[PDB]
Amino acid sequence: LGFLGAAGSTMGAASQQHMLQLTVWGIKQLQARVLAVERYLRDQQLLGIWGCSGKIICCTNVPWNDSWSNKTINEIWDNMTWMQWEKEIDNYTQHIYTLLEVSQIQQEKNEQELLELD
Amino acid sequence: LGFLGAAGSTMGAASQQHMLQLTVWGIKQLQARVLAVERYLRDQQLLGIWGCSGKIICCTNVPWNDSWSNKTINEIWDNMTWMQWEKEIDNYTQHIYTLLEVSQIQQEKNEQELLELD
Amino acid sequence: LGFLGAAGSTMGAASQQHMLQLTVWGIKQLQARVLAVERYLRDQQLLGIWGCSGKIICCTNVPWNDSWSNKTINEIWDNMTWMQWEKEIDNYTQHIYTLLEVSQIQQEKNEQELLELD
Amino acid sequence: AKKWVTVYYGVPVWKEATTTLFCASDAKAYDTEVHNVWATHACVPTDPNPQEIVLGNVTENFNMWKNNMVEQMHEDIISLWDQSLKPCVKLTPLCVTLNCNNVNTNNTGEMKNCSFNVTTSIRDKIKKEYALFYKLDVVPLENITNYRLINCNTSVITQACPKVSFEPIPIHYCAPAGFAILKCNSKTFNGSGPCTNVSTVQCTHGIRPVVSTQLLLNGSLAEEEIVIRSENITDNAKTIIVQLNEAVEINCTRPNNNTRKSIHIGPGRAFYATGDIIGNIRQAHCNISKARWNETLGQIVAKLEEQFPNKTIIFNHSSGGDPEIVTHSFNCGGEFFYCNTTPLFNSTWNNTRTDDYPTGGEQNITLQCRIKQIINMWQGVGKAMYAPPIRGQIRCSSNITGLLLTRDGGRDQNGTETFRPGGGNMRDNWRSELYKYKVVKIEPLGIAPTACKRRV
Amino acid sequence: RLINCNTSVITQACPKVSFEPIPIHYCAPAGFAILKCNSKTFNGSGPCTNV
Ligand SMILES: *[C@@H]1O[C@H](CO)[C@@H](O[C@@H]2O[C@H](CO)[C@@H](O[C@@H]3O[C@H](CO)[C@@H](O)[C@H](O)[C@@H]3O)[C@H](O)[C@H]2NC(C)=O)[C@H](O)[C@H]1NC(C)=O
Ligand SMILES: *[C@@H]1O[C@H](CO)[C@@H](O[C@@H]2O[C@H](CO)[C@@H](O[C@@H]3O[C@H](CO)[C@@H](O)[C@H](O)[C@@H]3O)[C@H](O)[C@H]2NC(C)=O)[C@H](O)[C@H]1NC(C)=O
Ligand SMILES: *[C@@H]1O[C@H](CO)[C@@H](O[C@@H]2O[C@H](CO)[C@@H](O)[C@H](O)[C@H]2NC(C)=O)[C@H](O)[C@H]1NC(C)=O
Ligand SMILES: *[C@@H]1O[C@H](CO)[C@@H](O[C@@H]2O[C@H](CO)[C@@H](O)[C@H](O)[C@H]2NC(C)=O)[C@H](O)[C@H]1NC(C)=O
Ligand SMILES: *[C@@H]1O[C@H](CO)[C@@H](O[C@@H]2O[C@H](CO)[C@@H](O)[C@H](O)[C@H]2NC(C)=O)[C@H](O)[C@H]1NC(C)=O
Ligand SMILES: *[C@@H]1O[C@H](CO)[C@@H](O[C@@H]2O[C@H](CO)[C@@H](O)[C@H](O)[C@H]2NC(C)=O)[C@H](O)[C@H]1NC(C)=O
Ligand SMILES: *[C@@H]1O[C@H](CO)[C@@H](O[C@@H]2O[C@H](CO)[C@@H](O)[C@H](O)[C@H]2NC(C)=O)[C@H](O)[C@H]1NC(C)=O
Ligand SMILES: *[C@@H]1O[C@H](CO)[C@@H](O[C@@H]2O[C@H](CO)[C@@H](O)[C@H](O)[C@H]2NC(C)=O)[C@H](O)[C@H]1NC(C)=O
Ligand SMILES: *[C@@H]1O[C@H](CO)[C@@H](O)[C@H](O)[C@H]1NC(C)=O
Ligand SMILES: *[C@@H]1O[C@H](CO)[C@@H](O)[C@H](O)[C@H]1NC(C)=O
Ligand SMILES: *[C@@H]1O[C@H](CO)[C@@H](O)[C@H](O)[C@H]1NC(C)=O
Ligand SMILES: *[C@@H]1O[C@H](CO)[C@@H](O)[C@H](O)[C@H]1NC(C)=O
Ligand SMILES: *[C@@H]1O[C@H](CO)[C@@H](O)[C@H](O)[C@H]1NC(C)=O
Ligand SMILES: *[C@@H]1O[C@H](CO)[C@@H](O)[C@H](O)[C@H]1NC(C)=O
Ligand SMILES: *[C@@H]1O[C@H](CO)[C@@H](O)[C@H](O)[C@H]1NC(C)=O
Ligand SMILES: *[C@@H]1O[C@H](CO)[C@@H](O)[C@H](O)[C@H]1NC(C)=O
Ligand SMILES: *[C@@H]1O[C@H](CO)[C@@H](O)[C@H](O)[C@H]1NC(C)=O
Ligand SMILES: *[C@@H]1O[C@H](CO)[C@@H](O)[C@H](O)[C@H]1NC(C)=O
Ligand SMILES: *[C@@H]1O[C@H](CO)[C@@H](O)[C@H](O)[C@H]1NC(C)=O
Ligand SMILES: *[C@@H]1O[C@H](CO)[C@@H](O)[C@H](O)[C@H]1NC(C)=O
Ligand SMILES: *[C@@H]1O[C@H](CO)[C@@H](O)[C@H](O)[C@H]1NC(C)=O
Ligand SMILES: *[C@@H]1O[C@H](CO)[C@@H](O)[C@H](O)[C@H]1NC(C)=O
Ligand SMILES: *[C@@H]1O[C@H](CO)[C@@H](O)[C@H](O)[C@H]1NC(C)=O
Ligand SMILES: *[C@@H]1O[C@H](CO)[C@@H](O)[C@H](O)[C@H]1NC(C)=O
Ligand SMILES: *[C@@H]1O[C@H](CO)[C@@H](O)[C@H](O)[C@H]1NC(C)=O
Ligand SMILES: *[C@@H]1O[C@H](CO)[C@@H](O)[C@H](O)[C@H]1NC(C)=O
Repeated sequence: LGFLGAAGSTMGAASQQHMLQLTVWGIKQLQARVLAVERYLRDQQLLGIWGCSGKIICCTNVPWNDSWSNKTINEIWDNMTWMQWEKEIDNYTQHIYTLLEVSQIQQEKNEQELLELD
Repeated sequence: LGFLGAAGSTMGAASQQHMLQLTVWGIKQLQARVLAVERYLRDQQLLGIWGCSGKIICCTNVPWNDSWSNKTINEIWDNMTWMQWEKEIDNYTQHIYTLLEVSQIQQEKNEQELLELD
Repeated sequence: LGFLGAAGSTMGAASQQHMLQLTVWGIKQLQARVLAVERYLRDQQLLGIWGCSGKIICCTNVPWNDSWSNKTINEIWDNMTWMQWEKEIDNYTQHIYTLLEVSQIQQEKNEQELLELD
Repeated sequence: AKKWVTVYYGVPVWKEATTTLFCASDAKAYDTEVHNVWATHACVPTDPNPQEIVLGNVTENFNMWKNNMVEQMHEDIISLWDQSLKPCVKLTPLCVTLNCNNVNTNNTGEMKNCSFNVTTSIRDKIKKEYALFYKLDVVPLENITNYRLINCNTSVITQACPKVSFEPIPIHYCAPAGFAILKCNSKTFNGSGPCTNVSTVQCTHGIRPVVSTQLLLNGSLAEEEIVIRSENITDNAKTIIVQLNEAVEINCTRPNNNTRKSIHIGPGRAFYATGDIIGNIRQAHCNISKARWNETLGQIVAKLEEQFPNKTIIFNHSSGGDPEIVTHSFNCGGEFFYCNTTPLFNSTWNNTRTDDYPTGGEQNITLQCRIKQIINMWQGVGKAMYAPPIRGQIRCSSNITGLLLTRDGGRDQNGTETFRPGGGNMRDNWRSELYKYKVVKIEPLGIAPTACKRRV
Repeated sequence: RLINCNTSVITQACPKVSFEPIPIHYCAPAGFAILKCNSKTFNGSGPCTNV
């Protein structure tokens, strides 16, 4: 569990083989394995459609709207400690996902094809 | 279900937390979850070996053989409505998969390595 | 099973729809499907964090330490037949994984961001 | 010039399939932690915004009786009826010899006062017990009338629990990810034809599992016309499903104030019999309206006279049989009613008019129901069920929306065709609601030629 | 008569079946985690500062 070690640091300072038996401890282990594989794949599925498939830091082409937040870059990268920043923009997040889905990939793939016919 | 909205348009115009109980509604839900995860991963596994891993429009290096179809580009991109085009080339599809597997990736990876030793 | 055909060659010469019933043959098939999907995803998860997400031949930026092996390139690419090479460096492998995880990706992503602010 | 292969993902192509569908109820129930029979613990909560994509110019082909959703639902209702009454009381020590006499009101006898020796909870002593129970639950064994219980030759018999409800709450059917359900939006669509207005859903209609014969009660309605479906309408062995456009309301009741005993047989197992009747002893009538059903029966025949366009058509009652086959049988509050429909299928229709209903009488056609305790619905050969008595009075107020018919023979008597209410299958109840759904399978990966190529 | 044979079905436990309380660890699946209080004097229903 390599995460969570910088859970209090600021945002910039963090820069076996057993036959399946249907008994009461077998059902729980099977449910745990299916939960783990689904919860991994939904995050990979979200990262795939944004062009950020195999990266951990991914820049985009979506400009930042000031209705989401009015703060400054060095104001939030030096004070805010990711739990608080996640509680701040929690209302605006789903909308931002849609802007990552269209305006950075749908306009990037099709136009790329228009360069390939030369 | 964001697909299927252009199912009649032409081809160019479309440019909770419950303990797992083994009762009669629990078995069906578990089977549905395993079906969903397998049916996602086989399509991602096919796209991975063609060099088209995180894209929705992917160009290749396989020339189009006229034994597959004799039609024109603007003849099929303006009239044909994907169900009909899928019924047309249904016999030739598996062979084409093999040409995507070898002649665009096996010849692309090895030769790329021959450029990296400089 | 397209692998294993060059299991004796040298290292350079290899250049249906059934309702889920919880009976004694149903439990085995369900366990087999969950084993297959997990064993695929752990290898894809290892390849993802090394920047080698959708490739089969992937070069890196980790220099080869001679404490791992002292042999020559054309000495091991012409004689050694992958089973033997895997038995040779089996003690040093986990450490090498860590050097692929940090010194080729953590130093590549962050520095890439330092080029994007221009 | 110089075409090249190109791969797309997210392409609207479907094929036909057969998969596993799962339940979906909603959170207008599920406030109390109770367990009825149609589980609804394990039903996923449905979405308050169900999406319907209207397709374009698609002309998908459907079938009303080559559907696999019906075969899944018929097995998901039999199986779910056996989770309950698996941890319940077997009535094997009740298969004994019964003495009796008759209750003081005959034909209203339909009750019997019975006495029997029982081996009690302590396996040395013999107790003697009394219970009232109905006729149609007995068989005469060989003067003193000395009989026994109906179904001890051939089945193991199981008392259902009280505090286990039977109320038919709706069931949605969902398909997993990578599948979809297609829906027909045509106004008057028969069985087995093409369509022109098709839509896609993830989740079907609110289907209610009403177990019923001879009539379809809390169902769904057509639009602007009554519609008749059949497989091959010229053949007589195929059943006919009639769907109405205006519902006909019906008001059953059972006036009695009967009580319940509690005979304790075996350790921790109580047997709930029927005690005494407080007050008068009456019938169990039902009262369908008369002027309201006359119009319905008269506009069924306007569509029936087109398929057989010379002959006069008449309606005749059913033929002999078990009382659970030839009568309208249904469930109401916990009892099982068995009313006969000879006052309904009675008449003769020459030219969409009749002489069989006078207008010189009164309205409110009556029906005589009857009660039965031992019920073996779905015709399992070795299983039955004992429904314990409800104390108080019972009322139904059902909402009739369609019916089942079958023809008789091909013998040329006259220009005369007899229809009889006789649809002999339980699947026919659930083809009436699943007629417009078909499960497909999404194939999102496409190959097409265009003029683009990779670079090195 | 015996103590409980008019209200319950009664079942003999087998010999060679042990009752000894061996310890149980509770593990959470991947994607979850368990937090832990390290305060020396901690009541119920409060905050912490050493987690
Ligand atoms: C339940 O078990 C009891 C056990 O006593 C049964 O009682 C039986 O009752 C009959 C009728 O009174 C007895 O018959 C006797 O016959 C002699 C000779 O004819 C006559 O002189 C007596 O006056 C009397 O009628 C019988 O002995 C008695 N006991 C047994 C063991 O049969 C009772 O009939 C059982 N009930 C049912 C429904 O099985
Ligand atoms: C078909 O079903 C109907 C019931 O809907 C049967 O009709 C019923 O016939 C009886 C006797 O013919 C009627 O009772 C009589 O009413 C008249 C006038 O009120 C009275 O003078 C008589 O003394 C007697 O009370 C009864 O009203 C009638 N039912 C209804 C609802 O009107 C009929 O017998 C069945 N069969 C055939 C072949 O029609
Ligand atoms: C059914 O028959 C039994 C015959 O024993 C009746 O039970 C007796 O009824 C009388 C009259 O009320 C009471 O004095 C007795 O105490 C009852 N019990 C016994 C063991 O004799 C019973 O009432 C009858 N039930 C009906 C509906 O007729
Ligand atoms: C349901 O109605 C359709 C009409 O939309 C019927 O389909 C036609 O049936 C006739 C006679 O069998 C054929 O000649 C036509 O080719 C069919 N198609 C069309 C487009 O007209 C269908 O037979 C009807 N089904 C039943 C059971 O009556
Ligand atoms: C049902 O309709 C009947 C009319 O046919 C109502 O009347 C009584 O029905 C019983 C049942 O046979 C007869 O014994 C009475 O003589 C009838 N009385 C009269 C005045 O006709 C009956 O009340 C209706 N029930 C309901 C609940 O509406
Ligand atoms: C409804 O069907 C029954 C038979 O199922 C018909 O009853 C027969 O009627 C004729 C006419 O008098 C008698 O000769 C027969 O003996 C009757 N029984 C049988 C078994 O055939 C009855 O007539 C039919 N109803 C109508 C209105 O025709
Ligand atoms: C269905 O109910 C009707 C009620 O009218 C029954 O018809 C009559 O029942 C009486 C009972 O005394 C018979 O004497 C008559 O012969 C019956 N017929 C006619 C035309 O009056 C009918 O028998 C019932 N059917 C069943 C199967 O119980
Ligand atoms: C456990 O101790 C904490 C002290 O850290 C108590 O928390 C405070 O309780 C008082 C009185 O109820 C409140 O006014 C404060 O708002 C609480 N919080 C803080 C941060 O001081 C807590 O009530 C104690 N719990 C029990 C069951 O005694
Ligand atoms: C947001 O920031 C601007 C300037 O930084 C400031 O004037 C304003 O008060 C802030 N708050 C809101 C709610 O706009
Ligand atoms: C977020 O949404 C909630 C609910 O509408 C609202 O009360 C709150 O003011 C919003 N903004 C923040 C910063 O929480
Ligand atoms: C295919 O196309 C060519 C020219 O476009 C035409 O001559 C030929 O008839 C077509 N059909 C077949 C089966 O070759
Ligand atoms: C595809 O294969 C089938 C089966 O061999 C054949 O009948 C058909 O002519 C082929 N071509 C097309 C265009 O369907
Ligand atoms: C196996 O050994 C033979 C001679 O022993 C050699 O010629 C051959 O190349 C080797 N490899 C394979 C794959 O046959
Ligand atoms: C490793 O290689 C070097 C030179 O290639 C050689 O001198 C040495 O003996 C080898 N073995 C070890 C164990 O160092
Ligand atoms: C690998 O580790 C084992 C166990 O410590 C050791 O015996 C062996 O010498 C090591 N080296 C090789 C080449 O196997
Ligand atoms: C359906 O057909 C009409 C007329 O042929 C056409 O205008 C329309 O674009 C088609 N597609 C849809 C989605 O309506
Ligand atoms: C049931 O058993 C009795 C005798 O116990 C017999 O007379 C009767 O005919 C049997 N019924 C059936 C349907 O076998
Ligand atoms: C198809 O059915 C939908 C269902 O609401 C309706 O909105 C639409 O108007 C129908 N289309 C036609 C052409 O009747
Ligand atoms: C329908 O039934 C009639 C009468 O038996 C028969 O002749 C015919 O073959 C059946 N099928 C069709 C498709 O009409
Ligand atoms: C039925 O009998 C019970 C006996 O306690 C009585 O309380 C109740 O009022 C009766 N109901 C009617 C409708 O008479
Ligand atoms: C009945 O059949 C005759 C032919 O035998 C025909 O002349 C007549 O039109 C038919 N009746 C109707 C209402 O079609
Ligand atoms: C049916 O109606 C006709 C009038 O269309 C009439 O002449 C005839 O007598 C009636 N009855 C029969 C049995 O045909
Ligand atoms: C039944 O309908 C016919 C046709 O409208 C009518 O003549 C007759 O009077 C109706 N019967 C009653 C009882 O209303
Ligand atoms: C009986 O007939 C009357 C007509 O006056 C109607 O209002 C009433 O609803 C009918 N009863 C039932 C139970 O339908
Ligand atoms: C069983 O017997 C004991 C003593 O006779 C009594 O306390 C208990 O209530 C009895 N149980 C039942 C269900 O009668
Ligand atoms: C918090 O608890 C850990 C538990 O080992 C301890 O090592 C650490 O010193 C504690 N921190 C403080 C500030 O008490």
